[PDB]
Amino acid sequence: AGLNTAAKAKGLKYFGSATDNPELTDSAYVAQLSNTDDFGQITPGNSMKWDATEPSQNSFSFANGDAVVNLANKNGQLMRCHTLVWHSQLPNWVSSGSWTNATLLAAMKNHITNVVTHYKGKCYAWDVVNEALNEDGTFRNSVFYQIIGPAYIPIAFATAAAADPDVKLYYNDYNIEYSGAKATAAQNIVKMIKAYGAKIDGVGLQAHFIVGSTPSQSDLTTVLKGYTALGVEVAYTELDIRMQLPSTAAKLAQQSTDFQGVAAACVSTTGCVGVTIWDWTDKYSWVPSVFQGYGAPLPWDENYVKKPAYDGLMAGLGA
Ligand SMILES: O[C@@H]1[C@@H](O)[C@H](O[C@@H]2CO[C@@H](O)[C@H](O)[C@H]2O)OC[C@H]1O
Ligand SMILES: *[C@@H]1O[C@H](CO)[C@@H](O)[C@H](O)[C@H]1NC(C)=O
Repeated sequence: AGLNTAAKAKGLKYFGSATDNPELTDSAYVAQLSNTDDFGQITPGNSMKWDATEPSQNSFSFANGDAVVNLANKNGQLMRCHTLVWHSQLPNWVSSGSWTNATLLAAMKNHITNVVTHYKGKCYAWDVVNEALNEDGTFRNSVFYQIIGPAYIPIAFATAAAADPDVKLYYNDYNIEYSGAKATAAQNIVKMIKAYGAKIDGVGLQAHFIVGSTPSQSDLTTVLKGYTALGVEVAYTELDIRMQLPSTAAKLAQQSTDFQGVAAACVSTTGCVGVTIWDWTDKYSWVPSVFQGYGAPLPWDENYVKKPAYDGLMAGLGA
């Protein structure tokens, strides 16, 4: 019947979508987001981030986060919860602080504990640390890395696990889906967390790809199995395949095969629990405001009509 039914028929836990609170007032949007044939899982695109949930130190704010959880709960959809520690979308107080390791650690741990405890039992997974790597595999020079060093990462995992020992804890990043230094460095994060003694359950592969320049099914698969070999699960967490505009029939058809390989790479890897697309309609994609001249990235168009990429996805899922 749809993406999520197809996914689950192959053994995946879900096919799902991100959304954002402003979109939840659009009734046609909400009807299709709530269609469990297509979507068994939801991620908040913004309202679980640090700026949203801890706008002043020790002053937490959950209304926007909880409204997306309430929508998933209404529909019987799973949640992925995103994200506890990331260099982007920090409030002023974190980025302007004069910190020591001790003071930043305490603020970081308190942020994780509060937000994880709040959502205890409500999330299938947390993206505990997002985008910790540079493209060469070195560590990104965030405030956390500068002040705390590499240990920020396992400490973040340990703190999340203490607060909610049942939820799957993921490391999430982009450009870790194809073979190369960054992917290798992502395997090394997995290793490092466990060497610390901290828990990590999964690797999140963002999968912000480009039409006609998408990793091949064989390399995607090699890379997924490179993670599952380590004793973790994997998921594609923010899949979108942006095209250089203008849209054409030929680019739509390439987009289909590109999405098809992603689905099929996940099916072919035991331990790939699911795919989430980064929203589901071109109308609300984040792409055009970030990647100038690119757009039309998703399986439905801006009028909420299925594109050929929907059929590519179904085909990759063996449906
Ligand atoms: O802010 C982050 C973006 O920088 C990131 O951009 C990536 C650049 O490399 C490209 O090949 C990837 O496709 C593209 O996503 O995406 C995630 C975002 O948070
Ligand atoms: C910060 O403190 C923790 C111990 O709590 C330690 O693991 C880490 O190396 C420290 N980092 C720095 C840069 O001093």
